Amino acid sequence: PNFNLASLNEEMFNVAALTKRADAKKLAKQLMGNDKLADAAYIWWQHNRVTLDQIDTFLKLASRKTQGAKYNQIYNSYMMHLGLTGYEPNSSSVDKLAAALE
Repeated sequence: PNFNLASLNEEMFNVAALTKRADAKKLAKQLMGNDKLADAAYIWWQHNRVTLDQIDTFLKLASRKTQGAKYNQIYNSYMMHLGLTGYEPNSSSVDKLAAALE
């Protein structure tokens, strides 16, 4: 419907409250694979005035050790919305994931 249900779920991610090696990688994993989920996650952190240096050390730890390549992909949704990007000098990759498989 048009109505918008509002609730308080701070026990889903809370990267600013969660700290661990594997425990973190696991939380980020589902947040990097599940789109329908990450959609509410990437927006959740920002809601709590999260910092890139934070979500980065979290997601990155879950992804490769190359400054988290795919980390900026699913996270781009935020950096793009706020328009405050400009951390790294440059980065390249393949846009195959974007293309469908039909």
